[PDB]
Amino acid sequence: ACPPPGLGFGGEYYSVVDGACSRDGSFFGGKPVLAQAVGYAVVLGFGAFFALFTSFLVWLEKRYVGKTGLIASVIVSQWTWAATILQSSNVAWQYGVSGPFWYASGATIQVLLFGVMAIEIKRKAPKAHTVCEIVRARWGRAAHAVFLAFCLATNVIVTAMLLLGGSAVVNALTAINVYAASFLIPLGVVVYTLAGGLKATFLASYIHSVVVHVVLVVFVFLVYTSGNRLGSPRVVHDHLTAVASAVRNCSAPLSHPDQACGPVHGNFKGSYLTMLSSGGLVFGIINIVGNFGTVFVDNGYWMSAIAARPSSTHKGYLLGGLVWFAVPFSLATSLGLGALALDLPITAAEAAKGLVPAATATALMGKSGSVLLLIMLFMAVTSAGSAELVAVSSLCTYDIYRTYINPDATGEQILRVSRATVLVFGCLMGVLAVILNLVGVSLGWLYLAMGVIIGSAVIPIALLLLWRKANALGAILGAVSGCVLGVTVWLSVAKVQYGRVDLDSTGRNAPMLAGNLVSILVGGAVHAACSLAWPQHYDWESKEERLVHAKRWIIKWGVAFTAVIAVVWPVLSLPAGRYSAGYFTMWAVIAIAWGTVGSAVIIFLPLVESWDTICKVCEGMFTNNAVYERLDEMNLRLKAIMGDMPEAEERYQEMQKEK
Amino acid sequence: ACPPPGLGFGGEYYSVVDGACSRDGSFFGGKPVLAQAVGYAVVLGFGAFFALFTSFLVWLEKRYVGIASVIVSQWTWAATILQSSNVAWQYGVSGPFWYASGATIQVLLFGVMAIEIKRKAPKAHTVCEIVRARWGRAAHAVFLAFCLATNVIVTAMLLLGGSAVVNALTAINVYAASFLIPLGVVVYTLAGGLKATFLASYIHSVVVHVVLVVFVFLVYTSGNRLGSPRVVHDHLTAVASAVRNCSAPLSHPDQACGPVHGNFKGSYLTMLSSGGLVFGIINIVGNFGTVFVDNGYWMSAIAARPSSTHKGYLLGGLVWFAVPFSLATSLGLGALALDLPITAAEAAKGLVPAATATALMGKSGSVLLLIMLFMAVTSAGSAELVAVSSLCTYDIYRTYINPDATGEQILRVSRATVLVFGCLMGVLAVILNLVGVSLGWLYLAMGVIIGSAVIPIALLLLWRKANALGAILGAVSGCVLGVTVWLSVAKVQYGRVDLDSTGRNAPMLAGNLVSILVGGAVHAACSLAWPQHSAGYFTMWAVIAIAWGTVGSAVIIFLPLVESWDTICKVCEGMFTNNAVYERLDEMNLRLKAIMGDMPEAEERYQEMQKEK
Repeated sequence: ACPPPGLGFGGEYYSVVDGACSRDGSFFGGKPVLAQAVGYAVVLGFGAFFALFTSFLVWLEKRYVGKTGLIASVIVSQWTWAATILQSSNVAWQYGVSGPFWYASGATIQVLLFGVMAIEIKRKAPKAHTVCEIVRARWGRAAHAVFLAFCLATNVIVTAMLLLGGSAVVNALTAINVYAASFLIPLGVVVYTLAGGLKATFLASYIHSVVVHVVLVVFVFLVYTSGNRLGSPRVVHDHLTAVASAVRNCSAPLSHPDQACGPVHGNFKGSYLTMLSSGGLVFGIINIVGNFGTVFVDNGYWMSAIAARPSSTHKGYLLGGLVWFAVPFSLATSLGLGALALDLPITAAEAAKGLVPAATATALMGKSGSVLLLIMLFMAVTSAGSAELVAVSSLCTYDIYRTYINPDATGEQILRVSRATVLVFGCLMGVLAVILNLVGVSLGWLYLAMGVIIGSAVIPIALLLLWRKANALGAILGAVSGCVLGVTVWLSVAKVQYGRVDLDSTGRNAPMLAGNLVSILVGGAVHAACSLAWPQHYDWESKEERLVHAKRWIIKWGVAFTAVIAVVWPVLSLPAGRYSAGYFTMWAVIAIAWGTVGSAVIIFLPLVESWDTICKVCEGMFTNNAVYERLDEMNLRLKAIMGDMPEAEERYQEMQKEK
Repeated sequence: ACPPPGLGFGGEYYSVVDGACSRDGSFFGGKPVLAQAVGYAVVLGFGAFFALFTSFLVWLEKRYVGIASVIVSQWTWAATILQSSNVAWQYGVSGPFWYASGATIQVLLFGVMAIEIKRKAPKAHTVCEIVRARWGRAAHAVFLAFCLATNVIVTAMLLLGGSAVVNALTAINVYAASFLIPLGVVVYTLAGGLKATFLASYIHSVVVHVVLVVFVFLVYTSGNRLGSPRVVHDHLTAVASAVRNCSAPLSHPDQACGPVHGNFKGSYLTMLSSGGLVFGIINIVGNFGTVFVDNGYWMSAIAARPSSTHKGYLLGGLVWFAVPFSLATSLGLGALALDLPITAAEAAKGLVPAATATALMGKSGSVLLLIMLFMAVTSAGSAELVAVSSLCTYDIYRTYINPDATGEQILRVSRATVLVFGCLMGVLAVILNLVGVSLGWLYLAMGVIIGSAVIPIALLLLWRKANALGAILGAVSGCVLGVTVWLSVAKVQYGRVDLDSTGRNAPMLAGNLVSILVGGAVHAACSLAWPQHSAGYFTMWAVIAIAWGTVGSAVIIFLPLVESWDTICKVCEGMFTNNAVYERLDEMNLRLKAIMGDMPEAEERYQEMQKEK
């Protein structure tokens, strides 16, 4: 009997050789699950396929036709990319229930912050088109290359993250060359971003939201409610308290030292259910800082804020954070600590590239749901990778070509410059994800190492539009007194704590907490010092009564779902220890309810707010009412010409009554 | 299954009956592979299927509306699919390079021919008219007879190759599949209204080039059975290696096993090969005859439009240089590298590309090959019938039977000739079927009967002196002496004269060269007398073959679409939208507005009617 007592869950992964039936060495090192043909269709024929459908809908709603419920969809479409499905489900594997809660407790605050800066941009700089323009203007000439460099480095980092995770899963599921599946990703995205327009559209975001939010409910209901394997979330409690049980022995070849076994280190008493994880709050602050270099440096978020009117949509985006909270909670608790319950043979190196969801999906459903994950992730990568190409293209066409090459540029000269920039950046990004694959850098290592490179530019940019002193000398003297002084400490703490300096030691948990806290607390502390000595006293020159109301509903009610969700809830949940069978069964119901009162507003509210358009389009796709109205309106004209002319009236009457 | 040592890929091919650890007699040894019903629906139901679809597509163009592909339609017939991957099988890699050596020569010669035929006399409709125009009246029965003989030979080749494949794959009767193909073909050439439309050529090229890539990707890259330039390489060196287990029981002396004469040390990768070289000169001799003595190309050049025509010449020449290489190399190296029994006589009939299609991928493969051949057989046979009709009605009726020609008699005689010739060649393709001879013998005999008078035709349109007596003397002398040499060299040095005893390399090359050179020299002499005035190499080969394939079926399949995007967008509108109704309803509304205005009272009294609504 190879399955030892107390573990009858996973038997398909225990094979017997020469006795003792050594545990499997990995999960995806075996034969491919799906055919190699489908991977080629998904990599190449997905961005193009999602473009002609969008243009078809545009043609329909333009041919026949000519509010605080749809902005909640563009918020989700913007905030979701290939680190909510993958990275949120890795920290759940590593630590437990503290993973998929701290991920959503730091990535939602940045939703609330977005909107305060949207107000300060419609009444302080409504003619920017970028973020460096509200920086050249102001500050000087030297303060236009440091911030341009940081803004472009952020785009590079996010694109590298979305390519390194979109290929490491298609390789595992379809057995394609990870180098061949890496260069081909930034061609479908380029096809999509050049086929259907070039800017953001309120219709594509809705489709992205509905696809993601349907796959979400499928997975959550399969894991918890409907299922003959792991449904009825009482089995999960026993399953994952058996793995952490101290009676289980994990030594010799029963469990390799790179997998999940025995008690978990850093928690209280040893459990995947406690909220007392030291591997918790450490992925707290680190994440929070990381979710400031994306909403305050990346030009995509600024462009989204500019392209949205806040006069009547100041309330909508607060609904874009309370529905997006279910995306990394209902998915990283179902496909997260659902791989722990079934005792999968997942390796730490395999979990760092974003392969935990690809294991639970291929185990619970096999060939019938390993396709759903690909569709979800590749809608999330083709809708977020197309937001970074536009950002860098708009940045280059407005900050290096139209202001340092030829100011006398016509409206036709800058229309192919942008297209060429998109194409060249897409090709160059495919010649960075092949090198990054052969050095061994994964999505997990790069996600945490984002607040050290970028993060010295968060406070200087934030104070650019809040309080009107903003000393120019110090914004560039704090961005370079930050980043380098951050990397120095991050590699020095890693220097004398493990010995050598490499990928496995510089990014464990300790060096990267010291880097993300010294690269943002210095860039903003030394800048404030120079700002109190030579205040420039900017005059903000180089309906107001309605707009001042905007910074009262998002700042007073703004802090009502940032402390209830992140401050009082954890401290109230602390006095629970290991979750009892009746207490975890409430946590699961909260997780399900957030996703059902979740993906039932974004799918239906925009439909009922635009019913007068979907009715008009059908009135014309099927019926022929237009022909009838024209024939009526030209019949009445003959009636008019005939009314005053009396001789023809009698003749027509007799010609008609003889029919 | 008994595998000999060193042959793991050699599986069920080696039999185990009474032990006898040896291969079977033939791949197609009397075991049906395809359903017998599909073959009847392909032989008959395909000629009358590509015609009504073309008429549909052309009817749409005339209801809503009001050059590099023509170099493929007349060439991809049953000579480059059914024999290129026969010389590839017989001599390895050197074959599908010497075979596609006249591919460029053909297209350049045809370009020169067109640019000269427009400039000298742009109203001929035949070459049998110009032959009287320049030379004497008596030089007319010669260059009519040779043209008819060439047409007969090419029709026979395209019928004897398409019957064997359907006899093998579908198990249709070999005699009942030889009298029915030139019935679907004649149905097609009558339903299409004769003529040479450009719409059919594009669809032909599209189907050929979509089947090509499907077959190539199954061999080199996307293959779970055979793929990559190294699995093919080590199978190639394993099939022909120093160790030779196949002497008495294994691989009967007419199969493929053991080093072959010619190729250096029996290596199926070199170029120094007598067999590869001889089918060089012979292929060139044949291609000169099928372009100068044939009449299909003379008629095809009448369409002209020289600039785009020569652009198409170059582009389609590159494309149809690519296509032979890719398909022939793929199928021949699949048949060689993979253990597969082919009789020495079963390759000459053109079944080698049929064996690698039903084994590499199977059932779904076979039908593809079938259509890929049966789209290419009812596209050159119809051209040949149209050519012979145009050559006979304009040359025996218009000038000999009745000098007068009403506009309706021409169509009478044209369709009469097509109908008679489409059936009279079904009995010459069934009488030659039970008497031995297959595609291999005709493809080499074509250079003896034809090509006796090929230089005379070249000098008629191009060279000033061009005496009339030289043409007749050269033609008769070349023909008679070529026949004598062909039937004499097979007696001495080879013993008896038989069907297979005359179709070797030296006896046919001798006949071809004697047929050409003496005729050319005699014509010139009389005209001057009376001037009336390893692993890396194969990897590079595979890479460049795929490169030709990609610079192949990607410039004639998509470029015409973007070139004519306006027309393909105008028809689609006319189709799923009713913009046509609005375009005139609004105009009537504007006219009614025009009549009003000049009438004061009606203008106001009409308004309250709208206000009522």
